Amino acid sequence: ADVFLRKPAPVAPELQHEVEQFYYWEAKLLNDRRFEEWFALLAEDIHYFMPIRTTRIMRDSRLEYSGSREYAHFDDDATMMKGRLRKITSDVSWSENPASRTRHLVSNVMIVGAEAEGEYEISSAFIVYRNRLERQLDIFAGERRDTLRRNTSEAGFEIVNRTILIDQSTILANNLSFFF
Amino acid sequence: ADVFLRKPAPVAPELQHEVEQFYYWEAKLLNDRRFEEWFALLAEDIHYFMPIRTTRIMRDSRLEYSGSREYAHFDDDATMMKGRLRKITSDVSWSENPASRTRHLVSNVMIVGAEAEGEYEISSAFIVYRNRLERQLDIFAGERRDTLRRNTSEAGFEIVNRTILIDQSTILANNLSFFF
Amino acid sequence: ADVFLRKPAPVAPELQHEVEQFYYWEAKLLNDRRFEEWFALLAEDIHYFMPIRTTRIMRDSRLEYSGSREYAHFDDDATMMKGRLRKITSDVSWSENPASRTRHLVSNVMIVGAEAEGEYEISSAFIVYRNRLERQLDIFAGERRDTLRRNTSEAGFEIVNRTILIDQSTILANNLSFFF
Amino acid sequence: WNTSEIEALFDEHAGRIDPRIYTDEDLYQLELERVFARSWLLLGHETQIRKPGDYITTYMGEDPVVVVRQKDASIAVFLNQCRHRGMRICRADAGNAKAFTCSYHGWAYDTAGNLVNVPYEAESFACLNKKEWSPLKARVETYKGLIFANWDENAVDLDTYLGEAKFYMDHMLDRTEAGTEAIPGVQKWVIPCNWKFAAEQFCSDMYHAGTTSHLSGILAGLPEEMADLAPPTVGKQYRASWGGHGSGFYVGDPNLMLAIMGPKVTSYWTEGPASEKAAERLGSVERGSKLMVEHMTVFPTCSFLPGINTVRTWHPRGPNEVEVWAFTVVDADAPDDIKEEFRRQTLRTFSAGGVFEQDDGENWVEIQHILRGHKARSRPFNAEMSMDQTVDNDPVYPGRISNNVYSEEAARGLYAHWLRMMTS
Amino acid sequence: WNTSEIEALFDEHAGRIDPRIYTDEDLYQLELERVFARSWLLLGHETQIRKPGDYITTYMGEDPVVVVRQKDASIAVFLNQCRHRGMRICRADAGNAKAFTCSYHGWAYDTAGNLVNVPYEAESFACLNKKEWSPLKARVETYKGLIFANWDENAVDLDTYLGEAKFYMDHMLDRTEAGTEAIPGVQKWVIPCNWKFAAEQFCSDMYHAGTTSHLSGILAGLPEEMADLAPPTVGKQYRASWGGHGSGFYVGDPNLMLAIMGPKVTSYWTEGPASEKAAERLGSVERGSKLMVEHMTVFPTCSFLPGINTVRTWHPRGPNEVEVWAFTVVDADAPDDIKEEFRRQTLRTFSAGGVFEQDDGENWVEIQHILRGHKARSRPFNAEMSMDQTVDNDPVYPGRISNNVYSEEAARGLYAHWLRMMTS
Amino acid sequence: WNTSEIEALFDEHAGRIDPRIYTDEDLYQLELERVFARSWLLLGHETQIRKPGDYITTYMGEDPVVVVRQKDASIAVFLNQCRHRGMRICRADAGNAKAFTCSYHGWAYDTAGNLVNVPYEAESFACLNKKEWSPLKARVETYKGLIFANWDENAVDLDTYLGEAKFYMDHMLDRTEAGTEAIPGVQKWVIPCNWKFAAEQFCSDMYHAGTTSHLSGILAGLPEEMADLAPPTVGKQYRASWGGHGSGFYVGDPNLMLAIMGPKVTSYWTEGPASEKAAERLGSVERGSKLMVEHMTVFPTCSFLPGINTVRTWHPRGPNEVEVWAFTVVDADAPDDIKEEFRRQTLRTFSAGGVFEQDDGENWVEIQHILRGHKARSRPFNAEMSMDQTVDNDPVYPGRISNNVYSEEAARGLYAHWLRMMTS
Ligand code: FES
Ligand code: FES
Ligand code: FES
Ligand SMILES: [Fe+2]
Ligand SMILES: [Fe+2]
Ligand SMILES: [Fe+2]
Ligand SMILES: [Fe+2]
Repeated sequence: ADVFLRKPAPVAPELQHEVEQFYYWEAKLLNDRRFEEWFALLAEDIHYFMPIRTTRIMRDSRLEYSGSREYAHFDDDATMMKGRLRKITSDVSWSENPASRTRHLVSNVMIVGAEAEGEYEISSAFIVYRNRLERQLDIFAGERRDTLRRNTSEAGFEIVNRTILIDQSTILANNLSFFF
Repeated sequence: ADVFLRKPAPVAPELQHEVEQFYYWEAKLLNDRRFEEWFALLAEDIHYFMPIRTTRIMRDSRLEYSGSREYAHFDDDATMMKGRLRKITSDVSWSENPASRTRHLVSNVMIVGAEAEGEYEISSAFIVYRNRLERQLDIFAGERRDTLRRNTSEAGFEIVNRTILIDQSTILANNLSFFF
Repeated sequence: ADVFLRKPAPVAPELQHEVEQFYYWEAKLLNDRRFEEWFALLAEDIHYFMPIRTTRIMRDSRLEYSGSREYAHFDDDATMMKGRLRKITSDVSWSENPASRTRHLVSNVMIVGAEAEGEYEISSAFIVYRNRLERQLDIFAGERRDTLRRNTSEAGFEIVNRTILIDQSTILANNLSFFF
Repeated sequence: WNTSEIEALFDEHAGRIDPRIYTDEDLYQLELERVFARSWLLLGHETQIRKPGDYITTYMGEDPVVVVRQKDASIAVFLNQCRHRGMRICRADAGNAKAFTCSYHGWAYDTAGNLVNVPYEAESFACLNKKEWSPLKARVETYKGLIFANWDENAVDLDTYLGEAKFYMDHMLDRTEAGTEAIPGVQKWVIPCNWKFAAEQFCSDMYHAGTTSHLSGILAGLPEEMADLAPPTVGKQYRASWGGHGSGFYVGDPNLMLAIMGPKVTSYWTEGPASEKAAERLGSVERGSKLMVEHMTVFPTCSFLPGINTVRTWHPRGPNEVEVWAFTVVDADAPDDIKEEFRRQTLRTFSAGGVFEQDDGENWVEIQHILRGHKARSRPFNAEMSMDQTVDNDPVYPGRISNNVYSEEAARGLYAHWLRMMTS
Repeated sequence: WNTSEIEALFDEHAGRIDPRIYTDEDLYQLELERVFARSWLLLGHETQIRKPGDYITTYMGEDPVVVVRQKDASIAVFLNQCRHRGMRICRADAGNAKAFTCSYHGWAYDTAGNLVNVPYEAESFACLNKKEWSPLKARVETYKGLIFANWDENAVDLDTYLGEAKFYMDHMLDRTEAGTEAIPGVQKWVIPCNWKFAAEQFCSDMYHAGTTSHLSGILAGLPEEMADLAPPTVGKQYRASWGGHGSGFYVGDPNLMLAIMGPKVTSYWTEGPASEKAAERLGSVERGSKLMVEHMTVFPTCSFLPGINTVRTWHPRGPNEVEVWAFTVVDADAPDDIKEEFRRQTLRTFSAGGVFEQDDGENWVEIQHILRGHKARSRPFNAEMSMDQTVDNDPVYPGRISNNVYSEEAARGLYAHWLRMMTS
Repeated sequence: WNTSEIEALFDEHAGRIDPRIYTDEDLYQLELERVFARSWLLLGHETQIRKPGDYITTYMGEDPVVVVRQKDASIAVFLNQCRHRGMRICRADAGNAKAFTCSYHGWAYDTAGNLVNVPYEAESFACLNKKEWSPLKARVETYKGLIFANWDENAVDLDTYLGEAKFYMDHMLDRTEAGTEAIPGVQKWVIPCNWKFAAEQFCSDMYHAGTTSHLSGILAGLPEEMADLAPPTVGKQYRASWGGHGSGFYVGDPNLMLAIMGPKVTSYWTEGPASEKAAERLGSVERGSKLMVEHMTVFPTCSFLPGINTVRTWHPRGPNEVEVWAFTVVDADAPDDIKEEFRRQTLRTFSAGGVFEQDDGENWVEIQHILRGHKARSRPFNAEMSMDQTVDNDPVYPGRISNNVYSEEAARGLYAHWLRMMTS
């Protein structure tokens, strides 16, 4: 949103596809526990943000999501993320040893070029399916609002901003030890 | 179906994308509680239909879905829909105050041009994720068979027919207070 | 994987669409209980394989999926599949009489041309929603690694290999009587 | 739970309900045995099973049953469970059978659930008393199209059991010599709350419609008027003399009916040829043409709204959940477009996604969820509304009638009867 | 539940089962204590844990256990729960460990589950009796490749416990001096129905295969023949003298084996070098070469089908659900392509998605779902099949043998033993 | 459960816990009545409800409550359930109300949960004692920003109830005359394990942090050092004289604080102007500037980590599940960027997805899942850590203090008190 008040302008199909392909690749990386490569997709100025969400009466609805300087499920810079990667490369990281089985269905991908050259505002919808141990099953859905920046890498993009808009007030799982 | 007995003819990618984009936009509208704009997408001759579905023995399977003049989850014209919109703009609409958190994953989009100029028969698959209050979670899936008509609007299309084919016999939630 | 260690090369949009459309059609066939036509999509050298998956400590993680000569959820040639089709055309096939209600959301479709002319390695992500009887609901997710071969058929492709990579260790349903 | 403690749960003189009756698991089992096992329960409408061989499947408490039309057009009802190892005999919502065959080991049954023959009979079962080993049969008795069933050998017949409740059922069931057909399709949904909240509401809770519960559903049916809607204030409420049924209805004020059903139906219902025929049959111009909503419960779980014309059964699923199976009845001979109008309207309003029943779903769940707490279960609910406002000798309306449509006198009867049933 | 009432639940002379035994929560707990706590339960096959340090994790009732190969090649089995605050000691399905470390507070254990040392020992626990504070150990005893375990200090050894049931196990376990290996991979799935339905079926329920339960699974294995399939009618059924085991099998008729396993396996099993070696070892041409399916249960929850060669444990999950953990055994020395053939075939048929076990899944769930009802639990199930048709002195087959493969005599023994176990 | 048996469940002298206390459904109900019904429970922080009319909704056991700021700035707490038919009075997490209206039948309430008026009052309820029929009120007492509530008419006031536990709360709550505000946002999540595992850990379980539980979370906070991390060994642990509270903390060793909170916060906490002001107020240079983590529980379910500064309530959901509702407090007057630093850090570590609390989630679930087994519930857990190592007269620290930060003396007090509460 701000950006998405107006139905996005049509884009070249190879752009739509370039971006969709990015996300599919990114999902394969996460889903296949290729964390090292996934972190490489994070731009140096990465801002990885997932606001807490609350049940509000519809007049009060402007206060649904936690704001700028307010507690949140995640709100990480590159340094905080580095530490997190360092966790999921430990045989002593119990929440991911044994590892979760995750799936990221990605759809509803909408693209708007941003002010800067080679940057894009994206809205996509997801379901994340997290299965672990014998019988533990968690199903999340939401929206990812990203800012992507073009890149000399083999992937073609780096993730500058990510805002995960979860469809949950209370988190219905015992943790959030994977990445959206 | 009728229309979908034969694998659809290939279509120009910009048409595929034009339609997919329509649906993504439509999903954003529903999911972001922008109901007023969503109703604007409904064509004046809107027919919004979601048949009841039953567990049948496979010879009896032609009787799976409720028919033409038979009770149904929804079967609305423009006037009935207007009233429904008038509900979800009330601080006294309890089922949507506080509001549900919904997500519409949209995929499997198949397009066939209809008889009329600028009309299209569509088949798409969905999952709707409905989360509300503290811990209430409902997951629906099904198919939407739509007829879309081209348009001078900013959206580009109006919804003429919608048939929601739910994958449920008994409805596994305490209501259907959102829109498919 | 093997094939998917490196982000796939860009492909023509009509190829992306040709393949995506294949899958949507295939999903419609399965979801609409059109089993006879679905089996027709299976290439004569069909190898339909869904390994058992296990909870492993992350150093032991190369042993996550059952291997080549090891027990599995499915591991069928054309003859074994024919028999299975013969089951789901019986009023005495109880697990599919009455029939399941299934939905196949298909996304994250990535394509790499294979060695042979007109063959392709595909990775896609799925959710399968299986609803049956009154209140039975099962939700599976995973990845399908396929090899597709071009074709003179109306569908355009035959399925040569399918590897269903389920996101479950223990199967969380009382059977797997449908097709991934 | 000894009898003494079961008695404390509801206090009629004081007007108090112990919320444990909506939550306690053991009471729930007692209920299944002492209420559902001995009451007449609604299984559906006759026109749902027309030709011989036709069946539908539902529930009678939590026992699934098959409901089958016979060759002599009787209706057989048997427990839907093969006595061998308990497999489901009939495995579809509805269809037509010449016979039934258990899919586990192939025991076979006539359309009335008699075990006719058993594979390898001579070698393995030659002594099998096929009558003793047939699924349990229920007594079937219909009332003007509604199909009722009761397991109990010796309970009063449906007719005695209904008592003067028949009078009120007639407002919807007997407005023409043609009777009623059900529009095909039953809508089913799960609501996690105790069945009594649903039953009780339809029994006596006009209050909720006429206050805050459905303010938005009303607004949905009004032309492009706002929050200045006139709520009907003249009406009556009925409490059965025995058995815990109740009904309430508005008189004269067409405002709520207009919001729910629209002008076409409200017209059909109150003025013109069909309304007159009703007045004549019903013996009164008031009864036929002046009654504007009306809600009613036939105890325990049979509920409908004459005028709106949705019928439903509340299927209990433990103390904490209930399924709603609901359909819509029309006068068999009403014109095409009136029937269609009744269809579109009932589904637009009193359905899972209807602009009314949407909100009841949402409320009921909360009520139950709260009850999960300890202190929430430790004080009674208030059932003292409109006490001592009943004559039991009205010239026109039988039973215990009140002139305050906004009363919990009916509710009080429901619970008082539930109490009789539970303690006996 | 006092002893008297537990006795009423099953009546052997009359042949009747009280369905409450499949549903009652409290009986379920008694079962965990009086059945699973004192019986030999199947944990898997030896070749699943070959080298020292190898483990798998399963269950022994609802207690998770670690099953670990030791340096002297013994098999240790301990409760998979650290006695400190109950964390899971071993957290993977299978692998190889030099030691185990509790991930909550880091208590460490040898591959046999002895607590060897504890962080900050000297300061905090210096008095810690590390033997008393080690996880509970189970007795381990194997039988020709199958790994059994029992918590009970003083129960008869596996060998006495099996009794003459060994005779029938041998039909699959001892057809060669090479013994059996398990094809790697255990398939696990959840079936919401009581474990006894599964156990009982494998104990004595040939009836279901030979009637309507698997008509389509058979048709799937037949060449392009229809509904005119010859069901074998000659066979035998065995009821153990003590302990509740049972087995049944067809003799001579290769029709069902052909449909399930195909011609390659059926051949290997009945004619040629390997079949001869079996006949010799088994002491009989019939036993080795004439037996065509065969099903069997080692009470409570150990089940397999010699000839098809799927083995499984039924893991109880309350009265209303059971997990199936199943693998496939082959003669260790059978040729490459026979092994592969046994793999493809077992998974095509007796697996979660197999053309046979698909349908058992579907039935069993229904049985249980119905049982949710009151009247559904109030009358016995019929266990009177083929009464008084047993000699207990057959020249060849030990125990109580019958000539009717279609009998519930084995089933009757299972329940009679369950009854002994429950009331003691 | 008679009193005798409840006493056997925990043995303090021996140091043993019966794991049934974490699983038994009936004990759970007793707990709701004898623990949660009579204890002071944490509902949140004052700055969460600032202006008059502001409310938040939480739980006090499993009873939902509304917590509302009044015109005179008091805090009202009422059961969130209308006494009519039990609907939820307030239906949002947080907001501002002039009044509350029950959405079922429209009963209305002042911001303090008094029933002010009722639709159709004169006709239907004219006798309605609106005071008797208002939702149950709880006593509210705050301590330096934390809001506590207690249903119990006659329990000791929060101040007596806390006793010398206040001393330790002060380490976080009273480091400045400005007090503490809560960073806006409460994070909520479901953990299927018994609430006591969570409570007990925060009460006395430094052991888990200083061993294997959080090895990777520590490594995440370290510069690019590996598995050679120095764990603090000097510290103290406190067991309350009455009431079951406890706290433990490290002294002097800034290593763990650095890994969790980073250098900016650790600095602010131990050296410079703000640390000095704390030392002065707290009466000791040690208390203000030398304490490095610190964990603490105010019995039953109020828990926080002074220095890290996450606060939380453990909301019980039956014996098998608990919700965590957690927020973060900062000194009201600490600089901008320190507050922000406390925000980023607490969420990076002690949150649902935090690199520490991630792992506690995973462990706790396993503990509970295992407990589903029979043998898993049949032997006690070991609570004998660091026995008899307590003076009760330390010059500086009140109550029962030990010099071994690695002890279950606090835990032993928690359970001993739980035991007192349960048996009374
Ligand atoms: S259970 Fe129906 S024949 Fe066996
Ligand atoms: S519970 Fe395993 S060391 Fe504490
Ligand atoms: S329950 Fe709140 S007014 Fe009726
Ligand atoms: Fe595309
Ligand atoms: Fe209502
Ligand atoms: Fe079977
Ligand atoms: Fe921790």
